[PDB]
Amino acid sequence: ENETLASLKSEAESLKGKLEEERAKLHDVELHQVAERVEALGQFVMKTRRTLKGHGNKVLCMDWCKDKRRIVSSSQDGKVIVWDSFTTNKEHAVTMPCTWVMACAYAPSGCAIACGGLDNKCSVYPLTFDKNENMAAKKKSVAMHTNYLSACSFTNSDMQILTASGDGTCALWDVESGQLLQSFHGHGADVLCLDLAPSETGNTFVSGGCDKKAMVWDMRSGQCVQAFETHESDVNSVRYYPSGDAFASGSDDATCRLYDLRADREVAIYSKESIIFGASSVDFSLSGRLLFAGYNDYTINVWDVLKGSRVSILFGHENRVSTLRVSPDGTAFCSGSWDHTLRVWA
Amino acid sequence: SPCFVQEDKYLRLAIISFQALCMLLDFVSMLVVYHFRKAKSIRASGLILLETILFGSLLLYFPVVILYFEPSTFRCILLRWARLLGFATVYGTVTLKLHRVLKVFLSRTAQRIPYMTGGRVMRMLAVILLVVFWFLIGWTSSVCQNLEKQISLIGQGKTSDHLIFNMCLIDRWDYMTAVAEFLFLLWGVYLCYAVRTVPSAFHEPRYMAVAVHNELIISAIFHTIRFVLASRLQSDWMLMLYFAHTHLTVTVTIGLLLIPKFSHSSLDPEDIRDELKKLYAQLEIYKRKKMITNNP
Amino acid sequence: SPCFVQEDKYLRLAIISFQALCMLLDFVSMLVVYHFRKAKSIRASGLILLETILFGSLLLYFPVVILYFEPSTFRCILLRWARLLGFATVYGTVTLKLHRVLKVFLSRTAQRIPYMTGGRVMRMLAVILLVVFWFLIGWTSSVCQNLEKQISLIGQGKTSDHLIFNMCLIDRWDYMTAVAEFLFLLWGVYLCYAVRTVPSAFHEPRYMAVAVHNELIISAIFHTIRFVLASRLQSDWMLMLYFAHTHLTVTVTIGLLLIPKFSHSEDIRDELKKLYAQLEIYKR
Amino acid sequence: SPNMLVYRKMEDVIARMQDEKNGIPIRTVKSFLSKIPSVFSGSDIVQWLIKNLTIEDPVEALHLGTLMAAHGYFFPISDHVLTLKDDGTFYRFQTPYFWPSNCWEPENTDYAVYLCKRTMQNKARLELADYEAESLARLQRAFARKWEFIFMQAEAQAKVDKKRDKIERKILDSQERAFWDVHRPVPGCVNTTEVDIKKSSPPTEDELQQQIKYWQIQLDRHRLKMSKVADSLLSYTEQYLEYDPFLLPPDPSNPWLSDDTTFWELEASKEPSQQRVKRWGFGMDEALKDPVGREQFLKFLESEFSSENLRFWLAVEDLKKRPIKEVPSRVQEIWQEFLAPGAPSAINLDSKSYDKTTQNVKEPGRYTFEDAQEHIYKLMKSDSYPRFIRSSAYQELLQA
Ligand SMILES: CC(C)CCC[C@@H](C)[C@@H]1CC[C@H]2[C@@H]3CC=C4C[C@@H](O)CC[C@]4(C)[C@H]3CC[C@@]21C
Ligand SMILES: CC(C)CCC[C@@H](C)[C@@H]1CC[C@H]2[C@H]3CC=C4C[C@@H](O)CC[C@]4(C)[C@H]3CC[C@@]21C
Ligand SMILES: CC(C)CCC[C@@H](C)[C@H]1CC[C@H]2[C@@H]3CC=C4C[C@@H](O)CC[C@]4(C)[C@H]3CC[C@]12C
Ligand SMILES: CC(C)CCC[C@@H](C)[C@H]1CC[C@H]2[C@@H]3CC=C4C[C@@H](O)CC[C@]4(C)[C@H]3CC[C@]12C
Ligand SMILES: CC(C)CCC[C@@H](C)[C@H]1CC[C@H]2[C@@H]3CC=C4C[C@@H](O)CC[C@]4(C)[C@H]3CC[C@]12C
Ligand SMILES: CC(C)CCC[C@@H](C)[C@H]1CC[C@H]2[C@@H]3CC=C4C[C@@H](O)CC[C@]4(C)[C@H]3CC[C@]12C
Ligand SMILES: CC(C)CCC[C@@H](C)[C@H]1CC[C@H]2[C@@H]3CC=C4C[C@@H](O)CC[C@]4(C)[C@H]3CC[C@]12C
Ligand SMILES: CC(C)CCC[C@@H](C)[C@H]1CC[C@H]2[C@@H]3CC=C4C[C@@H](O)CC[C@]4(C)[C@H]3CC[C@]12C
Ligand SMILES: CC(C)CCC[C@@H](C)[C@H]1CC[C@H]2[C@@H]3CC=C4C[C@@H](O)CC[C@]4(C)[C@H]3CC[C@]12C
Ligand SMILES: CC(C)CCC[C@@H](C)[C@H]1CC[C@H]2[C@@H]3CC=C4C[C@@H](O)CC[C@]4(C)[C@H]3CC[C@]12C
Ligand SMILES: CC(C)CCC[C@@H](C)[C@H]1CC[C@H]2[C@@H]3CC=C4C[C@@H](O)CC[C@]4(C)[C@H]3CC[C@]12C
Ligand SMILES: CC(C)CCC[C@@H](C)[C@H]1CC[C@H]2[C@@H]3CC=C4C[C@@H](O)CC[C@]4(C)[C@H]3CC[C@]12C
Ligand SMILES: CC(C)CCC[C@@H](C)[C@H]1CC[C@H]2[C@@H]3CC=C4C[C@@H](O)CC[C@]4(C)[C@H]3CC[C@]12C
Ligand SMILES: CC(C)CCC[C@@H](C)[C@H]1CC[C@H]2[C@@H]3CC=C4C[C@@H](O)CC[C@]4(C)[C@H]3CC[C@]12C
Ligand SMILES: CC(C)CCC[C@@H](C)[C@H]1CC[C@H]2[C@@H]3CC=C4C[C@@H](O)CC[C@]4(C)[C@H]3CC[C@]12C
Ligand SMILES: CC(C)CCC[C@@H](C)[C@H]1CC[C@H]2[C@@H]3CC=C4C[C@@H](O)CC[C@]4(C)[C@H]3CC[C@]12C
Ligand SMILES: CC(C)CCC[C@@H](C)[C@H]1CC[C@H]2[C@@H]3CC=C4C[C@@H](O)CC[C@]4(C)[C@H]3CC[C@]12C
Ligand SMILES: CC(C)CCC[C@@H](C)[C@H]1CC[C@H]2[C@H]3CC=C4C[C@@H](O)CC[C@]4(C)[C@H]3CC[C@]12C
Repeated sequence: ENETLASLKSEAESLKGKLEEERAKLHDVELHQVAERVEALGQFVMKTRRTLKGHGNKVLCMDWCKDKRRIVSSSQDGKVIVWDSFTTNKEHAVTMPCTWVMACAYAPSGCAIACGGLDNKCSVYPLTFDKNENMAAKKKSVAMHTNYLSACSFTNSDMQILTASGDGTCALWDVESGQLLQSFHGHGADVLCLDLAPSETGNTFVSGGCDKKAMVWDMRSGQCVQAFETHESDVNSVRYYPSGDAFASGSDDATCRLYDLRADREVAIYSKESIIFGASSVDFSLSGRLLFAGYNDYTINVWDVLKGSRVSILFGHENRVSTLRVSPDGTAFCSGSWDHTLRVWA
Repeated sequence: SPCFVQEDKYLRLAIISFQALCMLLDFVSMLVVYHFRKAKSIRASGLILLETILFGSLLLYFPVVILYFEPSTFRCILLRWARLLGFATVYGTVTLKLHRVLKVFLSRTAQRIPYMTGGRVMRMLAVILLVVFWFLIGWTSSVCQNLEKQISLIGQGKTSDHLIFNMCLIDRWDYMTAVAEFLFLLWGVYLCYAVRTVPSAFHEPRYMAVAVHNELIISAIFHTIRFVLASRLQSDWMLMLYFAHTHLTVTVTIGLLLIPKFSHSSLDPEDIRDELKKLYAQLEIYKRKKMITNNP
Repeated sequence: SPCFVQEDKYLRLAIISFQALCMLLDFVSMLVVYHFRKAKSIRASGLILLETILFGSLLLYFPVVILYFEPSTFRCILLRWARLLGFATVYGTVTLKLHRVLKVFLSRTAQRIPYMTGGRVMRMLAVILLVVFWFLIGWTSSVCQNLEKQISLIGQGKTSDHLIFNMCLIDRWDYMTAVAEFLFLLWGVYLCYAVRTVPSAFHEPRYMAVAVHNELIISAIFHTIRFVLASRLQSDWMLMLYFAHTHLTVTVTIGLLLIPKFSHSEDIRDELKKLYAQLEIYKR
Repeated sequence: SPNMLVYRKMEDVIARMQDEKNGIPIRTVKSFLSKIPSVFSGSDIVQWLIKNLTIEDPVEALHLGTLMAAHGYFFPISDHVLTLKDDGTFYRFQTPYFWPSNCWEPENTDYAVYLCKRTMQNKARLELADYEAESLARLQRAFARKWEFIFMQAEAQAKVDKKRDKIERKILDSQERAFWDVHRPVPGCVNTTEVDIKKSSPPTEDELQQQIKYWQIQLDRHRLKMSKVADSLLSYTEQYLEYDPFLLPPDPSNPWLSDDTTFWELEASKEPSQQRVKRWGFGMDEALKDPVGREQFLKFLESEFSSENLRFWLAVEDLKKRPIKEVPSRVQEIWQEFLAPGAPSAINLDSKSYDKTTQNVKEPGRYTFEDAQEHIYKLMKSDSYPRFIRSSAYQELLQA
């Protein structure tokens, strides 16, 4: 039996070594050393254009609208506000019976919002143009987990919402009936973020967990097709490259990395000596040329995706930066904070 | 004749009549504090300690009533008995009371409450009124022998040639009871340099600290003017300088301390004494030189 | 024609011969106390509070050695400067040192003794001495504004037959200065009736309360004699009085404050465990 | 250990500050009034950081410095608001015992002991701060019965500290006010000790066959060369440079730069612009993304009498956008109309694709015709869509 065990060990070693030698032969050039042909960029003068106030505590998450003007944000004390960014007018409000409302998303049709937090439930609020509206009567519970809700987002339609919680499971629900459709397992620790694939035809999504892994799932069946592990600590946020063939992640070791799907390996690392505070949210420009990152040292950094050199640093916040999203048209990005404020940059 | 300086009768009666009102609205307010006697503010600073400021200010309105009636002896002596005896009983008890609001807070880390209202703030006022009272007896007894020989204590001054008037002389003992009233208030400035932090309920330790900062500034001017621009001056201009000082210094004080109080709101304790030094000994060696990089 | 009485030898320089010896032995006592500085006797009182009584006592010796010479308008001002700047420092840290040994005893019925020390007693001798300069500064100016007038601060007095004497006059500010010396020691008498039973190691409250009490009967007769019996006087009966009042007053005092220092002699139980718990990690 | 990663990288910098050969020198200063021992100027650090860390921007160096100070590593000698200022102010390090990485969380029975110690020291002035005295009154109200023991410990610590040196008694007493200032901050300053609530919480042969099937999966997966992968990224990025508002301004102007709202109206209009039409031909996916593109593409096919395939294509996602309650009826309607035999809109499928959907129609679901979805998608991307580009209607709209 020991001879057979040794033979199996030798076969496993041979298969492994075959894998590394295939990776070595496929690895020939580097992204920066091949994109050096690309001309360098000039100077950027991005400045604050609006400043949204009214929250009574820390601001935890936000999401843009499909009309490129409206914004929905969430706070610690359970208050959800739907703003009008271009003119700075509050349009709706609701106080949710929990604290630490972590996740909020905005429906593509602009008729519903989603929210959740420590109550381990995700709720969907219809939107109407009534006077003295009471959305608490229309509030509908959809998802139920055994741990806090971390991040949720509607799919390409208005009937299904994804869910990520601290129990290490991601689930797909139906908003109208509350019936679960598919459950995803494979994280041994908490799940902190997720993002749908940019391609509407592509039925996949990515999720990053506390176990230092980014995990790509299949919506039809439920088992992952890829797995990455190169971070030194928690993975705080992930996002797809607009081409749909790559995704970047921002982890707590103060680095943002850009993985690849065809190459099955990372192709860049964005880090600097003067930066020692961990990232918290990333997003891409419209063309994928810039990777915005909102750090915990109160600042915002912008990186050249192709080259790897920083282009600008934007001060202004007086506490941590909790979130960062780029508007659908690609003209401006907003960034919440723990200083009770949101600022729209452009 | 026309050898005398002329005087007014309307611009002069409008001073002895406007001050006969501030001397009646200072005696009426002494029967308002007694009739009430029970409030969250009037019980803090006791009546025995507050009503001696509304009676000590009643002696600070006299130096102008005498300065109108006529000049003579007994009206030039009475003008100094009622400025030093009305200064040591007003700003001498807004300084022993700004001294109590420091030594009742350090006594809340224990249980003694040493300074009683009329026990340690009014028994320390009988010592201030004993140095100011021994001096006045000595001064009025040495200018009574000198009036026999040559000095009449009332002189004359001349302005615009043929215009004469009678004034009250300023002797060399008046330059010294203006430095004694300025050094003494420097104690009331330090005493409010150490109470800027003590938590107070009605902020009284702060409305009495601007009545002291007022006088160290606004009364060092009235004395300098009265000592330089004195020989020439006038008879109706001196009456205004006094009236412009006994309404801008003492009236602002009985208003800074009266209306804000009506409107604006065995072996067991032995061994523990040793072990508690062991904790501060073991804890001390961790920071003392253990890789502190400052001490070495 | 006798008008000025001449006399010397037997009385005049005999007084200043011995009066220059007390001031000579007063300085060596300021170099003997400092050299020892460690005996338990003078460690109890304090060195600073013992060097200001052996220094302020020199000033009380001057009123005899400036009365020896002829009167002047400058030697009649130092006579009232070295009598109040010396009485307020000798019997100003004796009444205060006798106040510290009363308010510490009152802290024996209570607890938490702070033991105010020669920094506290010397912060209270700078306020008693601040009032004295304010008066003395304000008094020489007063007798400097009438120097342009009569009352020349220097007088003349005659006797029965024909003999005149060039003496120094008595002001009405001297009747009031001799009362401030009598109402100030009435406070020190009360400070020895409330310490009458308080125990002490060297019995200083006793050899010192015989000082603030002796210099209240004998220094109240000298002042009364100097005032009432002042018209006649002489230029030799002055020295016989100042000499006979200074050595019975300021020599007895620095004898009693110097010789005796050399010649004779519930949930507590619960809280203990929490203290022990932090002490159990500390001991390991 | 939530913050331990960043605490282990500020400490590495501190060790580099303290080095004797190439670090910040420590000096004793005296300016005609008193002697201040062992301090360094505020401008010493800011000039140091720009050199060793290569922080070109001077605001960035001052922002990095003030975060180190605010966390409790070096502090202003005579202030209660920890910060870093580029002037001559004197700062001083913190002892490694009080470092925040030592897991400190003091109670309120230990703050009062420190707070009562200050009143005993210099009992003629009561030197404190406005907020400190307010806390002292509050703590005595609560800790009433046991106040004796808090005051009793304050006496012992005071007399023990009295018997020390003078230079040491000042340094070791400032580094106990830079510890309670970090842990009990002055009102109006962010509390850096707060933390997020998410982060405050057999035979050996069977293992081999799991590993064997684990390795073959990676071998099964197809990979490309980094030369080809890099080309795809750069080609895609360079293809949209003219479309990025951040790197080439819009027409007429950015609504967030010049308050010109017309930009959104033009894009949302029913008449596509010249830039819009060019983006149409980049790929068939881009055309289908635009709702106007869907109509124009369908309009050409119905004129060509070959739109039966598009009608099947759009029908599948409409089922997926439909709530589950109506899927069993929706799947049969698509079944009969398009791929059932004799359908009015009959279409052709591969045998393998038809077999899977034939056995799956019995169990309705949102993903029933996914294989047919891919099969139709591929053929449009090769033949139908390129024909639309060659169609005269495409170039006529291109030029206007
Ligand atoms: C009135 C003028 C002429 C003489 C002043 C002497 C007396 C009468 C004055 C008037 C008011 C008196 C005080 C009134 C009240 C008290 C409280 C008592 O528990 C002790 C005595 C004490 C502190 C008195 C001390 C002496 C005092 C200050
Ligand atoms: C003319 C003479 C007698 C008086 C001159 C001394 C003046 C300036 C006064 C009188 C009382 C004095 C002392 C009392 C008060 C203090 C505060 C204490 O914390 C330190 C000593 C200090 C500072 C002393 C020095 C100077 C002082 C404030
Ligand atoms: C200038 C100096 C010497 C004069 C001193 C007189 C002062 C101390 C005297 C005279 C009038 C007295 C007041 C007369 C009226 C009252 C109201 C009574 O219910 C309690 C006593 C009280 C509050 C007295 C307090 C002391 C007082 C103010
Ligand atoms: C106004 C307040 C302070 C009342 C205090 C009483 C004082 C001012 C009064 C009471 C009695 C008065 C004395 C009465 C009579 C004479 C004789 C006169 O030829 C000179 C003044 C002299 C010696 C007065 C001086 C002032 C005096 C002492
Ligand atoms: C104001 C001046 C001129 C008057 C002089 C009298 C004053 C200084 C004297 C006379 C009698 C003294 C009182 C006699 C007895 C006591 C009892 C006790 O409680 C201690 C102080 C106290 C209350 C004394 C305080 C001071 C006192 C009132
Ligand atoms: C106890 C304190 C406050 C007051 C001191 C007592 C006063 C009232 C006494 C003590 C000394 C006295 C003076 C001593 C001698 C004379 C000379 C005589 O030809 C006229 C009266 C006169 C001028 C006395 C007036 C009253 C007097 C000033
Ligand atoms: C009302 C009393 C008890 C308290 C106030 C004392 C003052 C006002 C009094 C008390 C004794 C008085 C003195 C008594 C005797 C004389 C001698 C006389 O030839 C001139 C006035 C003179 C010098 C008096 C001046 C005023 C005086 C000092
Ligand atoms: C410079 C000389 C001539 C006089 C100047 C007066 C000023 C500077 C002095 C004289 C008396 C002094 C006070 C005497 C005693 C104390 C008590 C001490 O614990 C704090 C300071 C304090 C309160 C002093 C502050 C300063 C002071 C008011
Ligand atoms: C701190 C303040 C209150 C101190 C007050 C003292 C001031 C005002 C005193 C001190 C010296 C004084 C001067 C001394 C001498 C003379 C000559 C005489 O013809 C009067 C004016 C004049 C020129 C005085 C004016 C007032 C004066 C300047
Ligand atoms: C006759 C004129 C010139 C003098 C009168 C001044 C007095 C009566 C007035 C004038 C300015 C007034 C003060 C103005 C400001 C404040 C601060 C606020 O808390 C209201 C009360 C208070 C504290 C007032 C109290 C009364 C006051 C001191
Ligand atoms: C105003 C005048 C009269 C006050 C008397 C002078 C004082 C300030 C001086 C004179 C000599 C001085 C002393 C000289 C030497 C020493 C010995 C030293 O080990 C302690 C201080 C001490 C004891 C000094 C204390 C202050 C002192 C007593
Ligand atoms: C020595 C003489 C000639 C110089 C002038 C006298 C004045 C300036 C001196 C003499 C005695 C001195 C005091 C002696 C002792 C102390 C106690 C301590 O707290 C320091 C200040 C203080 C309170 C001194 C202040 C200044 C002081 C009052
Ligand atoms: C600080 C305390 C002890 C008070 C002492 C004040 C001294 C330093 C000051 C205050 C007022 C001053 C006097 C004011 C006016 C005059 C009149 C002038 O013709 C000669 C100088 C003389 C006499 C000044 C001498 C110095 C003086 C006496
Ligand atoms: C240094 C202190 C302790 C004592 C000295 C006191 C000083 C400040 C004062 C007291 C008496 C004052 C003198 C009194 C009067 C005159 C006459 C005048 O025509 C010129 C100034 C002159 C000569 C003064 C000069 C300053 C003076 C000497
Ligand atoms: C000038 C001469 C005649 C006066 C001297 C008087 C002598 C003989 C007497 C008068 C009063 C006496 C003192 C009265 C009270 C006390 C307090 C007691 O606990 C000890 C003895 C002591 C300190 C006495 C000592 C001797 C004493 C001072
Ligand atoms: C024990 C203390 C109070 C001593 C103070 C004594 C003073 C206040 C008093 C007591 C007796 C008084 C004397 C009694 C009689 C005479 C004789 C006369 O021809 C001139 C005044 C004169 C000389 C008086 C002057 C002042 C005097 C000396
Ligand atoms: C010139 C004359 C009048 C004065 C000189 C007398 C002085 C120096 C002498 C004479 C008698 C002496 C005292 C006699 C007896 C004792 C008792 C002993 O337990 C301590 C010393 C003490 C207290 C002596 C102190 C010094 C003393 C008072
Ligand atoms: C001559 C100049 C200074 C202005 C004339 C008015 C003076 C006498 C008055 C007007 C306003 C007053 C106050 C202004 C502000 C404050 C409030 C508090 O912090 C303490 C008192 C203090 C500092 C006062 C100082 C004295 C003051 C400046």
